[PDB]
Amino acid sequence: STKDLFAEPNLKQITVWARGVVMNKDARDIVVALTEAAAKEGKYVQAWENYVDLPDRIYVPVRAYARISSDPIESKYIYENETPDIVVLVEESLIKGVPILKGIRPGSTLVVNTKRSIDTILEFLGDTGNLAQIVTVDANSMAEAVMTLSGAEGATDATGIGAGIAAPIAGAVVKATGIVDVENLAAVVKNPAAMRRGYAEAQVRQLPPHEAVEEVSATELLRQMPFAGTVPSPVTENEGMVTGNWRIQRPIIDREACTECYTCWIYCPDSCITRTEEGPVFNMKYCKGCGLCTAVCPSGALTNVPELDFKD
Amino acid sequence: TKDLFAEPNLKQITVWARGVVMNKDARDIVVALTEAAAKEGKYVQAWENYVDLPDRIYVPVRAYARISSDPIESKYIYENETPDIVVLVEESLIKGVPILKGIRPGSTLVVNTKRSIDTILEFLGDTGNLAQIVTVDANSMAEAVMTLSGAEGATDATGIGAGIAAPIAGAVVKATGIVDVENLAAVVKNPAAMRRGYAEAQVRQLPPHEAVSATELLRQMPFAGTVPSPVTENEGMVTGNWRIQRPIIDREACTECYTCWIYCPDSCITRTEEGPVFNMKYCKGCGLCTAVCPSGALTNVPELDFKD
Amino acid sequence: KVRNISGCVAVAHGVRLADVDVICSYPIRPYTGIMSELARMVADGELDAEFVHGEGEHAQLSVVYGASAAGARVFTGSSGVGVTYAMEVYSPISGERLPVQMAIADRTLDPPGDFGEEHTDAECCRDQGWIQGWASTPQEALDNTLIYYRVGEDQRVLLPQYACLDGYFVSHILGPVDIPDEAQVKEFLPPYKNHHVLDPRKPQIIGPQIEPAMGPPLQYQRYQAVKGVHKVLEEACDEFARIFGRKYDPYLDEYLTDDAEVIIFGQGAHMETAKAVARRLRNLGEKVGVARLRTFRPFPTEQIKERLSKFKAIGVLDVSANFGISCSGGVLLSELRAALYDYGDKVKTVGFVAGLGGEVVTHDEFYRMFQKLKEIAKTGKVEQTSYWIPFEL
Amino acid sequence: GKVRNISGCVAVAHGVRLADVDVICSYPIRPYTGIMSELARMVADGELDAEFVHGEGEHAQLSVVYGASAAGARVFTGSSGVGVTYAMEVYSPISGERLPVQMAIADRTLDPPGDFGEEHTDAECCRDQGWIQGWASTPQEALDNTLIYYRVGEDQRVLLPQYACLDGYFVSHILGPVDIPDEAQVKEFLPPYKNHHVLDPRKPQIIGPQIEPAMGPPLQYQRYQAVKGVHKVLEEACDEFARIFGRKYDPYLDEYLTDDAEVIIFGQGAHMETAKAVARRLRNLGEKVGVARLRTFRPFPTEQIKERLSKFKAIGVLDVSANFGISCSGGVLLSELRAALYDYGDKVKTVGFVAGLGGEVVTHDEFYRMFQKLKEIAKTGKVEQTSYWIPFEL
Amino acid sequence: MLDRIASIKKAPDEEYYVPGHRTCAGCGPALTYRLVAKAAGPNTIFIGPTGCMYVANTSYGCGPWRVPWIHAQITNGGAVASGIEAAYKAMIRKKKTDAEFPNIIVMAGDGGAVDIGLQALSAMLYRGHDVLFICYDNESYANTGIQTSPTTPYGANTTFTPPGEVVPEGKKLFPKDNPKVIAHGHPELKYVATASIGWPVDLMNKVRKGLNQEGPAYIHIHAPCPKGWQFPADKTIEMAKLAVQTGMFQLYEYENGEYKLSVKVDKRKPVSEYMKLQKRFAHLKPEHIAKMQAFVDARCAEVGITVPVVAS
Amino acid sequence: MLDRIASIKKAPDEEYYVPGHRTCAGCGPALTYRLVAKAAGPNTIFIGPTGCMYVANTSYGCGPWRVPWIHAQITNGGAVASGIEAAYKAMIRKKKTDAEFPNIIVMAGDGGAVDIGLQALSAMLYRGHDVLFICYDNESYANTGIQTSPTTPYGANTTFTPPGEVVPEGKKLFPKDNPKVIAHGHPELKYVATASIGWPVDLMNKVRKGLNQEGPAYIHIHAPCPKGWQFPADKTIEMAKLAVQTGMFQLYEYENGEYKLSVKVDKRKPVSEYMKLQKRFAHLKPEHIAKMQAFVDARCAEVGITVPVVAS
Ligand code: SF4
Ligand code: SF4
Ligand SMILES: [Mg+2]
Repeated sequence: STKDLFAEPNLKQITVWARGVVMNKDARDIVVALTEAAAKEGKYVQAWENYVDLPDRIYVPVRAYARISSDPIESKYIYENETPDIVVLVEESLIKGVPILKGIRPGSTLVVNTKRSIDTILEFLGDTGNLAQIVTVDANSMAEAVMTLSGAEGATDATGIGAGIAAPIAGAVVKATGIVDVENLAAVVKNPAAMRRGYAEAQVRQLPPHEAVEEVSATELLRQMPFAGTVPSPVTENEGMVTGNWRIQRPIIDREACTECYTCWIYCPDSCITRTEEGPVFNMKYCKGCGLCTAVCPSGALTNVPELDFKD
Repeated sequence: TKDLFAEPNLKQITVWARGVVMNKDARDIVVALTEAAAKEGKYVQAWENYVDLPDRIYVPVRAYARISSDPIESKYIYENETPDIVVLVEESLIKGVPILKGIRPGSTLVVNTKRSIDTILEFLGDTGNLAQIVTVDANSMAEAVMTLSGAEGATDATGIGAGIAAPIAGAVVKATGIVDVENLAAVVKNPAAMRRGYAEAQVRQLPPHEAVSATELLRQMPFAGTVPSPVTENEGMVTGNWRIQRPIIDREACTECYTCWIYCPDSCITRTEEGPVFNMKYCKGCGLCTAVCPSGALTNVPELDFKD
Repeated sequence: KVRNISGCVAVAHGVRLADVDVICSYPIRPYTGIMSELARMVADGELDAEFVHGEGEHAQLSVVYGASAAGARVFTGSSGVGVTYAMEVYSPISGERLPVQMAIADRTLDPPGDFGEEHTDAECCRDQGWIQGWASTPQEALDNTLIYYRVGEDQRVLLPQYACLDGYFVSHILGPVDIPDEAQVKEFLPPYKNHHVLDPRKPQIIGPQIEPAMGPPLQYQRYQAVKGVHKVLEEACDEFARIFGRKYDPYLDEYLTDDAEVIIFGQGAHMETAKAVARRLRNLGEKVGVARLRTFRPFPTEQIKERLSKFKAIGVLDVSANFGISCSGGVLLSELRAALYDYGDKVKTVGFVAGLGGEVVTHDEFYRMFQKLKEIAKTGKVEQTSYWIPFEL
Repeated sequence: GKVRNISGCVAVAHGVRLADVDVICSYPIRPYTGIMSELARMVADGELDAEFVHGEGEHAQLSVVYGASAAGARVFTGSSGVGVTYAMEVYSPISGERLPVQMAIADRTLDPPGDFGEEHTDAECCRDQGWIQGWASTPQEALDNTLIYYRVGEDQRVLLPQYACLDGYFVSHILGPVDIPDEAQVKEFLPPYKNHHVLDPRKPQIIGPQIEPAMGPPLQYQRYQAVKGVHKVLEEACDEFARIFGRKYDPYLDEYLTDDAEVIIFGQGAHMETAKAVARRLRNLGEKVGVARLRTFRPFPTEQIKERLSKFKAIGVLDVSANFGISCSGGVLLSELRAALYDYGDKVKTVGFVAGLGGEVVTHDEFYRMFQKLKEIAKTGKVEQTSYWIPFEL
Repeated sequence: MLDRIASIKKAPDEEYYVPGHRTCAGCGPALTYRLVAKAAGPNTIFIGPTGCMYVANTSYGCGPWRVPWIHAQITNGGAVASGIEAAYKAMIRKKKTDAEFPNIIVMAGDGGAVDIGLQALSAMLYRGHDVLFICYDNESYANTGIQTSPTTPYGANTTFTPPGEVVPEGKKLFPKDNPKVIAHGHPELKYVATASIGWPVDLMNKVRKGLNQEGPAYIHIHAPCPKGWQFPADKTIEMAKLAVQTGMFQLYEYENGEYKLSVKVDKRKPVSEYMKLQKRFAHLKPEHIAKMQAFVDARCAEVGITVPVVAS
Repeated sequence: MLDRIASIKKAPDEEYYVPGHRTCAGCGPALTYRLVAKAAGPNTIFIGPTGCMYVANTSYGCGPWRVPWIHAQITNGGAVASGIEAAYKAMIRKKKTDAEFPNIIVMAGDGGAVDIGLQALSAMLYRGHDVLFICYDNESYANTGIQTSPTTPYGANTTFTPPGEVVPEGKKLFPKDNPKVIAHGHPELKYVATASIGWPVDLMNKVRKGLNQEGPAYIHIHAPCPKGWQFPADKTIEMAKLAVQTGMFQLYEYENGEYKLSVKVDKRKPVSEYMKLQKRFAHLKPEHIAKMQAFVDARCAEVGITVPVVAS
C-alpha cells in the first residue's frame, strides 16, 4: 500500500507518557480534556489508553493517546499513534531509557512536567530530531497527581476530568501548539485555575533547525516465539523485562552507616540486592526505585534520590 | 421397508427381569446364549435395554439377544420389536407388563417359577402367537447373583452363568434348541445348574392358534418439555407393576400409629379415619412399611397370590 | 445525548435503559469495564437491580439461568476463556427458552495469555442456539443490547442472545454515542413475559428427564424457534429506526456494493476499516465494496444467497483461529460458501485470516486483500482457499 | 490377537491398556462411564500400572492430564454430553501448549433436558480447539483409533491432542466382535511419548508465558501448520497399522458402493453402517446408491473430499446433531462439505439430513426416504430446501 | 415462620412429593425428598442438580413435585439457586411481581454438593442468599452406576474403586466431611445441621429451622442407598438407624461454634454390625474394619460423642 | 529435608526468582514469590494460575523463574498441580524417568484459591497429592483492575464495589476465611498455616515445613497490594505488619484443632490505624469502622488472640 493512499492530512496526533498507577489517570485526563475541547470546536476526536500497557503497574511507563482531525478519522482501530505531533511527559524522569520521540513529525512539541531548567532536560534528551519546541511546566507545584480506582478499563471516571496535574500540563500544551482553544479546555476540566497557571507559566523554547531528520510502519511489526511459546528459565536475570527505566528515584547507600544487617536485601521484591563482603550491592539495571529498601533500612544508610540527579 | 430390509432367519430374544436384584442374570442369559451361538458360527448381539438404565430395584428391565446365520443388519437399535423367545427371570412379570407385545408365530415364553403352567396362563389371558410356554424352578438350582461389576457396558468380574441364568438358559435350549447344550455349558460359570434347568424344565405346547406417526410425537411435546406440577400423583411413572410382593395389613393388629406412613418413599400410604390406606397403583412392594411396623400388623405376600 | 464513551460504557447504558432486574458480574479483560460501570450505576441508584458477585463465568450464566427462569430480565457477560468456561450452561439456557443476554467483548483464548481480541471465543458457541451478532462501533453495542432484548424476549422466539463486540477496538476505544432516552426504550422494549416461570401459585416442572423418543420433537421445536427469529428481527430493526432514528439492516451492512465487482465480507469493527479502504480505492476508480455481517446466528443463508450472488469474487475476513475447519479459513468462509453453493462456479470465494491474537487488520492488509480479489476476478481461479495474513498474503 | 465380543467402552480400555498410559483421570457420566470402570479394574487387578486419579469433574479431568502431559506422561481421559462442554476451557490450552492428550468421547445429547441418547453435538462443539478428531462406527474401530491417534498425536511433527469419538450406546454399550491386539504389536506401532518441552528441574523451562498482541499471529500460525501436517502423518500411521494389525483403514473416507453410484449419503459414525445396509438392499431394486463415511473430522479433509466426492450427481449429508442456526440449516457436516465442494456447486447437488436427534435410532426406512429424495434431486437438479429434519419434514 | 413439628401425629398430611417416580424400591433419597417437601410446604421452589433425585424422579418427561421445580447442572446447584433468590428479591422490590418470597431449596447429591458442586455452594454461602441448601448423601455417584464420591466411605466398593490384588480395600481414600468444610469461613452462614431419614421428625424440624433463618442454611442428610450399598430394599430405615448408632453418621446442629447433639444414644455399636449388612464392604478384612473403627472414633470425638463402643 | 532458616543473615543467598518482571514497584505478591522460590530451592515446579503473579511476571513472552514453571487456568491450579504429581509418581514407579520427586508448588491468588479455584483446591486435598498449595492474598482480583474477591475486606473499594448512596460502604459482604474452610473436612491435609511478607523468615520456614510433609499442604500468605489497596509503594512492609498488629490478618499454624500463633502481640492496635493509610477505605464512616472492629474481634477470639485493643 501507500501512505499517500490512506493519508489524513488534517489529523493531529498526541502521545502522553506517564507513570503507571500514580499518574496514569492524569495521562488519561490530558488526552480526554483535549479531545473534549476539540469536539467543542466541531472536530472529530478520539482518546484512549495504550491497551498493551494495561494493566498499568507502579512506575512503569504508560501511554494515553489523542487523535484530533477536521475530517472523519479513517484510522480509529489502532493501538498507538505512529507519528506523534505532540509528546507529553507527565513525569520528568521519562527522558531516560524511554523512546519518547520515536516517530515524531516535523514541527512537533515536547512538553515536560518538571521544575528543572529546559537546558537540563535537553542534556538528557540528546537527539531532538524533528522537534521544533521544548516546553517545561512545573505542574507538580500547581496541582496534585490524582489517584483513583474508577475510570479504569474503559469505564467512566467518577472523579471527573482534569482535577490534578492533567490541567496545568494540558494548559501548557495549548499555549505551545494551539491544538485547541484554551477557553474550550477551560470548560472541560475540574481545575481551570491550575490549567491557566500551566498556560501562563509554561516555558517554551524553539529548537535549532533539524533539516537532516529522517522520515517506517511501527505497528506492523510482529514478534515470534519458540515452540508453543515455551522459553528457557533464566539463570540470573530476565532480560525480557528490564525495569530500570521505571525509576523516578534510586537508593543511595552510606556504607559508613550501613550495619550490613541485610534487612533491605530480604525485602526487595525485584531481587536487586546482592550480599557482598563490602555490604549490599544494588542492581540499577532492574531497580524500580520503589523505595522499600530505604523504608526498611533501620540505620538510615539508604536515601532516595531523584533519578535526574544522576548522569547515568 | 418391511419386506425390503427383512431378516427372516434372524432370531430375537427378550429377557425380562427385576432391576438390581436380577438384572445380572438377565444379562447373563442373553450373553451365554450369544456366546454359545458364536461358537456355532452365528452372528450374534447381546445387550441390555439402554432406556431401562440405570436399573432401579424391582423395576422391569430387559436384556436382548439377536442370532442370525447372516450378518446382523439391524445392530444399532434399542430393543427387539418381534421376539421369538420371551424369558421371565421373575414370575410376577406376567402381571401388568407387556411381555408378549410383538411376539411372532411359534414363539416361546419361559418363566422362572414354582407355580404350575395353568396358573401362569390365567394371568396371560390370550397368548396369541405364543406356541409354547415353559416353566423352570431356577430359584432351587441357583441364586440371583448381585454385583456392581459388569455395569454400563463394562466387563463382569463375577463371570457368566454362575447364578440362575444357567438353569434358565438351560430351560430355553430344552424347548428351542437355539444353541447346542454343550456349547452353553462351556460358556457358563455354573454348568451343573444349567443342566438341571435343561433337564427339569417342563414344556407345554399351546393349542393351535391363528397367526396375529412421530409427527404426532412433535405435536405431543410441550413448550421446552415443561410440565405442570401434579396434584395427587405422577401418572407419567406408574410403579405398581414393580411388585414381586405386596404389603397386607391385619386390621385386628393395626394400632393406627402411622409409623409406616412416615417411612414410605413413594407416598403410597394415606392416613384415614378407618386406618392406613395403601396405594396399590404405585406401591413397589419394597417392604419398608412391613419392616418398621411396631405391631406386626403387616406381612409381605407374593404378588401372584392376588388376581386383581 | 451524544457522549464520547467506550463500548463498555455504551453497553452499560443499554442494560440500564433495559431496566434489567438481575446482573451477575465477574472480572476478565476486556469486558470488565461493562460490569464496573454497572456496579457504579447500582451504587449511585442509576439502576435498581440485584448485582450478584459470581464466583466465575460458569456461575454467572448459572445465576442468570435461574433468575431468568424466575421471570426476571437478566444480564451478564465475559471474554475469552471466560466464555468457554461457561460453555456448559449455554444450551440449558437455550433449551429452556430463557432469553438471557450475554455480552461478549472478544478475546483470544489461551494459550498463552493474550488480552488481544479474536472472534474465536464467541464462535465456539455458534451451535448453542442463541441469537448472535457483532457490533462494529460503541453506538451499535448499545443499540444491539436493546434490539436483542426485544427480539430475544419475544414470545414467538424466547431465545438467549450473544451481544458481541470486538475486544479493545470497540470495548475500550472511545467513540461518539447517542444515548437513547428512557421514553424511547419504554416504547420499544416490552416487559419480559415467558411461557414458563417458577411460581408456587402456578407450579411447573422445568426440564424433566426425557427418553430418546422425545428427543427429536424437542430439538425440532427449538429449531422452529430459531428459524422464526429473522422475521422478528426485521420487525425490531424497523421499529428501532422509527423510534430511535437509526436504520440497521437486520442482516448485511452493505457499503458501495451496487456496482462493485469484488467485495470483502466479514463482521466486527475491522469491517469499518475495510469501508474506509474501499472508499479510497473507489477514488482510484476501483469497483470494490464491503458487506458487513450484522447477524451471525441464526445465519442468514437465503438473504446472503440473494444479495451477495452478484459479485465476481468475494473475500471473507475471519478474525479468528478456527483450526482444522474446511477450506482452512475461518467459520465465515465455510458458512458463506455453503450459502452461495449454487453459484459456486460463478462467484469466486476466498478466505482471509487476519487480526490474530488481537493484531490490527490494517488498511494496507485490506488493500492487499482487495488486490488479491481483483486478480481472482480477472483469472477466475482461486489458487488456495485461504490466506493467513501476513504470512501468506 | 484374541477375538472377543465386547462393548466399545471395553474396547477403548484395551486400547488404553496396550498404550501403557501413565496417567488416567476419571469421572462418571453415561454413556462413557464404562470405559473408566474397566480401567479401574485393570489397575486394581494389575493389568495396567497407571495413576488412577479421581477427578472431581470433567473440567478437572482435562486439567489433570494437562499437567501430567506437561510432566512427560502419556495421558488418557474422556467424557460425554455436558461433560464435554464443561471442560471446554481447557481444550485450547492443551493444544496450544502442544500436549498430545487423548480424550475419548462417547457421544450424548446436551442438556436440556436430561437425555442419555447420543448426538454428535457435544464433540462437534470442540471443532475449533485445534485437536485431532474422528468418529468410530464399530467397537473394533474404537480400539484401533485409540492406538492410531496416540501415534499421530504424539508424533513429534504433530504434537497435538486427539478426540477419539464413538457413538453413544450404539458403539459404547452394544457388544460387538473385536480383535484385541498383542502388546508386541503395539510396542512396534506406538513409540514412547516425547515432547519438545517438559517440566523438569534439571532442564528448567517456562511453559505458557503471557504474550502481547504482536506475538499473536506467529504462535497461532505455528499451530495452524501443525494442524495441516496431521494428514500426512495420519496416512503414514494407517499404513503402519495395516502392516502390523492386519486391518487397513482409510485416513479420510470409508467408501461403500460409490464406484458407480449416482447419489450417496455422507456422514460419520455408527449410523453410516446402517446406511451401508440400506444402500445394499436398494441396489437390489436397481437404485445405484452409495455411502461415504467420514473417518477424520479434524482436520477436515477438504481436498481429499473435493477430488473423491465431486463425481456424484447428488450428495445427502447426514448430521446426527443439533447445530442450531448454522448456514443451510442442516448440520456442520453439510456446511463444511458444501464449502469443500464449492467449485462444483452447479453440478454436484447437495442437501442435508438431520436425524438421530436425542439419540433416536436412524431407521432403515428413514435412510430409504433419504435415498429417494436424492434420487429425485439427481433427476431434476433442483433442491427445494437445503435441509430436511427427520421425520417431521421428510 | 414454620412451626415445630412435635411428632408423626402432628406432621402435616399434605404430600408435595407425590407417588410416581422411577426411584428404587426403598430409596433413601426418595424418602428424603418426601420428608423435606412435606416440611417445606407449598410456597417452595426446588432446585435439582443432576443426580438420582433428578433422573429417577423425572423419567420420563414427568415429575412427582407438586411445587415448582427446575433442573440444574450438577456443577451449579447453588448458583442456580442464587439467581432465583436474586430474581425474587429484585422483582418484589421493583413491584414487577406480587408473589410472596418462597422457600428456596437445593436438593443436591453428595457429588453435586461436596465434589463438583462445592464451588457453587460455598460462593452462595459467601453471598448469603436466603436459600436452604440440602445434601442427600447416598455416599456415591449413584445414577451413573454407583461410582466413588468424596463422601464414599473408606474401603467401599464402587465401579471406580473395585477391590483387587493391587488395591485390596478397593477405596484407599477416607471421605470428605462437607458439613465441617462449610461450617467455618462463611460469615453469612446462619444454620448448619446433619439429619437422617431414620429420624424423620428431626429431619423435618431441621428443614423448617433452616428455612426460618433469614440467610443461607446447609443440611446434610444421610440417605441410605439399597442399590449402591447393596442391602435389601426393606432394610433402608434399619441401615439409617445403624449408621447413627455406630457413629458412621452423626446427628447434630452446629450453631455459634459448638455442636448440639440431636439424638441421645447411651452406648455405641462397633462399625462391624453396620458394615456386615451391606455388600459394598464384603471384601474387607478385619484390619480394614479396624481402620474404619479408628476413623469413626475420631469423628465422634470431634463432635463430642464420648460414649463407649459396646458390642451387641 | 529442608531445614529451618534461623535469621535474615542466615537465609540462603540463592535467588530462584530473578530480577526482571512487570510487577508493580513494591509489589507484595512479588516479594512473596521471591521468598517462596528462595525457600523452595532448585528442585521445584511452580504452577501459576492466571493472575498478577502470572501476567505481571511473564509480560511479555518471558519469565523470572529459575526453576520450571507452567501456566494454569485460574480455575484449575489444584487440578494441574494434581497431574504433575501423578505424572511424576507414575513415571518414577514405571521407571520411565531418572528424575527425583520435586517440590510441587501452586502460586494462586485469592481468586484462584478461595473463589473460582476453591473446588480444584479442595479436591486436591481430598486426593492427598504431595503438593504445596500457596495462596498469595492481595485481597482482590488485582490483574483485571482490582475487583472484589471473597477475601476482599468489608467496606473496601473496588471497581465492582464502589461507594455510592445506595451502597455507602462499597462492599457490604464480609470476607471468606479460606484457611479455616479447608482446614476441616480434609483428612489427608497435613499442614495449614498463614504467613506474611512482613515476617520473611517465618514465611520461608512455613514453606519448607509444608514441603517437608509427605502429603498436601496449604499456606495463606498475606501480600499487601500498593496499587489495589492504594498506599505508597515503599509502605508495603509497613502495611503488612500493621495488618497483623491490628488483627486484620492472623499469623498461625493449625495442627489438629490447635491454633499455634506465630507472632506475639501484647496489644493490637485498632483497625482505624491500619485502614486510614489506604485509600480503599477512605470512604468509610465511624459507624462502618466499628463494624469492622467487631468483625476483627470475633476473628481474633476464634484463634485465641485475647489481648486488649489499645490505641497508639
Ligand atoms: S405401622 Fe403397623 S400398626 Fe402402625 S399404622 Fe402402620 S400397619 Fe398400623
Ligand atoms: S496490582 Fe498488586 S499484585 Fe498486581 S503487580 Fe501491582 S502490586 Fe503486585
Ligand atoms: Mg488477588
